[PDB]
Amino acid sequence: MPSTFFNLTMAFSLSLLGTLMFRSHLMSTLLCLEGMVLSLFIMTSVTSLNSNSMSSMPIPITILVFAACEAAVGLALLVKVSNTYGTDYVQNLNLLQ
Amino acid sequence: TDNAARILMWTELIRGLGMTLSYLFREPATINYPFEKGPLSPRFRGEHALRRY
Amino acid sequence: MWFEILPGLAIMGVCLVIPGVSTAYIHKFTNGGKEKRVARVQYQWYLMERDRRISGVNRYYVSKGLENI
Amino acid sequence: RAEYVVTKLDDLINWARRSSLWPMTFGLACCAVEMMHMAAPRYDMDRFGVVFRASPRQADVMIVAGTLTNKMAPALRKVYDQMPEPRYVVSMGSCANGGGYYHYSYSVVRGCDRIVPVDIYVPGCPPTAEALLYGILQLQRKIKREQKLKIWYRR
Amino acid sequence: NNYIFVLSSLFLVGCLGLALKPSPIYGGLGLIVSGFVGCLMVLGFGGSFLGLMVFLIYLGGMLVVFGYTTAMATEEYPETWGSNWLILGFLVLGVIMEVFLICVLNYYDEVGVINLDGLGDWLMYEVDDVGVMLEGGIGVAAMYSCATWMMVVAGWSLFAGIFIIIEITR
Amino acid sequence: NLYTVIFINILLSLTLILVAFWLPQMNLYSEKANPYECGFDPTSSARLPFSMKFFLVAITFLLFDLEIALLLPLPWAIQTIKTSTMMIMAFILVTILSLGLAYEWTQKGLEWT
Amino acid sequence: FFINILTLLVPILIAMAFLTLVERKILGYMQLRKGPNIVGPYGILQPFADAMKLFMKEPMRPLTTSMSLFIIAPTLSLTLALSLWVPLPMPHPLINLNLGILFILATSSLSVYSILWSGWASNSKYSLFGALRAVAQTISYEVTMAIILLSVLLMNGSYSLQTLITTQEHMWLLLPAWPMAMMWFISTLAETNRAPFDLTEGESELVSGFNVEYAAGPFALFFMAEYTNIILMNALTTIIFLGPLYYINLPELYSTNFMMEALLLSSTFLWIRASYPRFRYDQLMHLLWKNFLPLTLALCMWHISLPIFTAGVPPYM
Amino acid sequence: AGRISAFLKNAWAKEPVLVVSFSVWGLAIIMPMISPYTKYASMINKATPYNYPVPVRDDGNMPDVPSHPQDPLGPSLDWLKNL
Ligand code: SF4
Repeated sequence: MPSTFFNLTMAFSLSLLGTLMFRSHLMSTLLCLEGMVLSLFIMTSVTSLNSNSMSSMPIPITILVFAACEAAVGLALLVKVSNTYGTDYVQNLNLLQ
Repeated sequence: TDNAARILMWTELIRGLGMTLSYLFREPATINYPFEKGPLSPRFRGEHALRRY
Repeated sequence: MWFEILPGLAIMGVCLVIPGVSTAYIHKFTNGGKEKRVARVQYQWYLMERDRRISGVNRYYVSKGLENI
Repeated sequence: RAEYVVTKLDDLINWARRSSLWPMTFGLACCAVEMMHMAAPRYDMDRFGVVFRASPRQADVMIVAGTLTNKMAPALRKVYDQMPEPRYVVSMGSCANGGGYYHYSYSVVRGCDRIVPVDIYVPGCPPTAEALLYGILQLQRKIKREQKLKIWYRR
Repeated sequence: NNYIFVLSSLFLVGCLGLALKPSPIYGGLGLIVSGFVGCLMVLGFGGSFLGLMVFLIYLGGMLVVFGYTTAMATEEYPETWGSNWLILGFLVLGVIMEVFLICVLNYYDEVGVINLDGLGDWLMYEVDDVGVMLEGGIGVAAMYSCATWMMVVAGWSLFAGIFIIIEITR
Repeated sequence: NLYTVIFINILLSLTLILVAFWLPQMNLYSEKANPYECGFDPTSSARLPFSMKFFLVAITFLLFDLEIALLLPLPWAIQTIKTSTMMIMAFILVTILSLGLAYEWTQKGLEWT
Repeated sequence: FFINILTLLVPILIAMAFLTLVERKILGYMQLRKGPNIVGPYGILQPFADAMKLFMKEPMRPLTTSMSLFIIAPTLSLTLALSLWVPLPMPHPLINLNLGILFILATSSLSVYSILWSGWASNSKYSLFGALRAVAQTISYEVTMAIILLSVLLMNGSYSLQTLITTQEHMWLLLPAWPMAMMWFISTLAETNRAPFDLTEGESELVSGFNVEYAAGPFALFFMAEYTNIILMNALTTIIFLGPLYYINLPELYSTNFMMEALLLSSTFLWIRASYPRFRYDQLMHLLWKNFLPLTLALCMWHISLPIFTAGVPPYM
Repeated sequence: AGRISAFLKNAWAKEPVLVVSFSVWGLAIIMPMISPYTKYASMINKATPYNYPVPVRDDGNMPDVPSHPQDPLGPSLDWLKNL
């Protein structure tokens, strides 16, 4: 259990390092954001399973629904960015300076 | 109700299914050509040949 | 005619009636004339674990009725 | 004896290719109708197990039908080169054999022999659907009587 | 026997590749490898509903996330994990950092995190043996009855999500 | 058990890929490995940007999949004791989903742009 | 157990090969052909020769493709298509999952992931068109299909697959749930890409879709996976909706009745393939979100109300 | 009052799927309010044994809580065994 939970904390620290930098695309950053969705589901379900607090099983479906709904909002936000630009890149977005 | 039973049960698609069900129970129109050869004509022009008297 | 498709459909029916009958017969031969118990809940798994510990030869399927008691 | 085992494995590997060979949903001509007439249920492809797939990566034999013009020539060689390595070519009809009409035209490649190898020349303007169904029988016996694993063995 | 630790190291590898950020078409492949890993982790832990539910919701979301990668955010010459050599050197550096982290983590702590014959024994804490409801399905069934505000706020999130997405994409 | 069935399926399909690749003869060249598009080389690169035409109906496919994962515990929520508030909650959220799809149906974004 | 693995995995391959044979024969007799008569006694040795042609032909290694996804998509496609059979009930299953309906749903979407990775990493414009109409096809089918499986398992209270046959011991679920049954048969046609709802394999608007650049070998192994999915969801519709009479003393009689019913359902599947014309990716999405999703939301409404109106609350096991 | 009937029959003839869906939706809304078996579902979900209802201590006080399990006292199930 503490090896699994500390490696999930390492996976969140790695995906923090992933979404806290930008290589070429905003969409790989949004894939890192959905990696945070999956990592928080696995962490919440592992916590509820080993604590056996089955009354808090409404919480990880609420994690998935709210975080994947804001992920879907950002996916169509990238659709509107590529519609209003024609490009997609991180360096394209320097017009607000 | 006849139009609303044509839609939502798709009974004309069931009618097309019955059409194909009527055609699957037929002895088929194929011939087995290396053993059952084709219908032709006496005027069927084919390989060129020189005749003889 | 209509009886032309039915040889290939009949060997299709034989070769697809063979895995369900084969898995029922291999479950009967695995569990010794009995069928394999299904653990939908934890109570059935503890029931099968207690069945193994009552039989004592690390076996679920053999069981101690009133011949031991 | 090992040569008997090699020739029976050669017959077992050529029986599959002579039976379940998969042609091409081609076109181009008058001769496109007679490929559709070999698909038609009087003289039938699918009785032999001869199936019109559309993709060149999935095809096994190319039925070149009719005229092969100068614009159609890279559009025939590109397709044959993207056929995978058992590639057999039927040439339906006299315009794919040697240019039946339009031999002396400005824009017909004079037969399909100028571009790809053709393993069987089926003549006519109609090859009848039974006549190149005979042609698929003769290619079927040709790659029955070919010897691949035998000359793999004696080499 | 070491199923959850082997799967969690594979989750660390998959989230490391997603963190090292390829073309996001390949990132969807790496994240769905991590999704299959997490579904198998919850099904090996005892959540028979939650892993397959995240596999259904994640395969169905990530399908059209993958379609948006290959439509909108694509590139003529993309970067996989083996294309760019700084990404490949960072991949082997993260792999040797992970095994150096476990090689220092079985030695520094002197507690039961990693032991070569004593890991996996502290995984199942307590499930009831004679009890009948121990799977995760009935607890998330209870949000219809006890925790009704969760379903109120999730249905309002999806209703507002439909209206918000029509207003974004208009 | 199921891990061993998944791994023997891996071994069977990997054995089928190995017998598909290594046993047939193969010579490969540049025109053979040229990508197929109708018998000519492609006009642009094949990973050139698609302008997506089902984008808002794609996002409501995603959000409808979140709703059906919300609705997945309901076969065990039918066994609950507070069945009046269970059926009222199921009624109000299927009414929410039908009203959202009715809004999208009236706004006519089901058609592509 | 491995004997059961081999004797369940070999004759399902023989069964889907004979399903391709009776596809060619049943479409032939529909289309007034005779079907592949000349090889074998009546056709039996045709699909063994089709596998022995398509696996002794070579595949491509194209420049434009990505080679790792090129070799890792079809090994997935055969693994997931042969692994949906392991929670299927029969009399007694090879593996009894606790909740197997979600496994069927998720790994059936993962088959479309194998198709979708083929469509992108095949790297043609035709293959990218096939990948995005796979995306639009699953946009059409998936929410509808899971609402159907949810709204029928409001009558059988667990997600288990043996609970379906102990629910359907007395009557079939065709008779209480025929508005579920017609749209489920249509939605599983949309799942398994058959000729009304076959886009993404295409063959009449585009050239091949997901297997444009996929030559023999991996195209054959996709073909293996696709017809394994055809006989799979035929058997799944057969067990879930017209599930036969179940006798605990005689499981083999029920298995013979299930296989006569499954060959009737597979003949209905190929009969639908050779009876209807083909959809469009716009009209497919249009009526599966317009003429299906209000109707299956209302059927979800009515089967939510069905443990309240007639007071049939289903048991757990 | 003919306009609503003409619109209903026109939608019934043209696009009857939304008419059938709204009718089945309103039937599922109103049919628990009509049916008398709504109150039996909570009776079923209460009277199922699902855990152990534990014995209680006694000082000779309550007569309704029985001692033998086959006593006539307590909540019986003649509305479930016979019905
Ligand atoms: S060979 Fe004859 S029939 Fe065929 S295209 Fe030429 S002219 Fe027409």
